Amino acid sequence: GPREVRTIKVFTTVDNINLHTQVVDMSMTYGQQFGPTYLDGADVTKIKPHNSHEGKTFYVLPNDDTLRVEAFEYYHTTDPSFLGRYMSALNHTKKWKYPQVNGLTSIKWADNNCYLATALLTLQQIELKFNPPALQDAYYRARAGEAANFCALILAYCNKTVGELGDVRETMSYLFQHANLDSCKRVLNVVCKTCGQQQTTLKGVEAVMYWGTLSYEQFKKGVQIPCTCGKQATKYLVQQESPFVMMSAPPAQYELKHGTFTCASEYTGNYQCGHYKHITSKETLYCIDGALLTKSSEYKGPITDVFYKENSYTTTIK
Ligand SMILES: [Zn+2]
Repeated sequence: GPREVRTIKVFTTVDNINLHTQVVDMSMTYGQQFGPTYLDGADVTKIKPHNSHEGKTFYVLPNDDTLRVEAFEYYHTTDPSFLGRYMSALNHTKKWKYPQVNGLTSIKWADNNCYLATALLTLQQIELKFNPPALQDAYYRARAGEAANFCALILAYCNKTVGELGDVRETMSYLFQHANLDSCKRVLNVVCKTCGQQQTTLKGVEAVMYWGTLSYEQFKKGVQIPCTCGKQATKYLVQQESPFVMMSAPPAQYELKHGTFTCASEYTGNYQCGHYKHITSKETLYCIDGALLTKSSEYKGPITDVFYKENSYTTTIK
């Protein structure tokens, strides 16, 4: 008989839904045949096919027309490096633990993931619909307790790697861009005794996010901002249409009072070397810190984001 190649049968994919049958040469690396290749997040680019690999599914980079279409439609990304960064993160997040704390999926602390835990807890408490099929799929999986893919996707979408220190407000900003916030609208009015008044309408992400004040009530009453003429002007909320709002500000000692907010991010410590915790208002106040939970009737600490429920609001200010 003539000398012949040994092969096995595997599937490749970019979305784990459309599987593509491949015959691989056992004498070559996966990289030699597919380019960068991943097995449940593990980089097997330099590995030759094992007999145990037969029938398994491998993730590859979108390097042909079919895979580019499938990656673009599933992930809503134009970045060729997306699949690689996602799988590199999944290799770690699949090893994290995701305890249920107070009825929510949290993350046990690892790899400086405190900002991810507080973001994950927050996402389970505000009404959000993600546009990428990958995010909406992984999110439901996260609510059921299996958050590893959702966490690796958040890292990919935010261009962060495992172990990098993160920021909740920036994370929320990246994710909100992938959310359907089309019916979200905010109308603001800015009043200066000299220059008069000017109204502004904001839609989408800019209608739900605000930087500089934690108190939604204070935003309704009016916040002092500098105006172009050197006098402090007053900016106040005229109309809001959204299922929630997110008020953020530099970490500052702040009292959280039960029933007046949905949840909040505490940041202790110094700039870019501190620690996030999550505070949620249920029947009392719950402080979720990864796997850890404490309860209290009152809470005061260095708060940096507060989330509030909303539906429709219209000022009574003339
Ligand atoms: Zn002015």
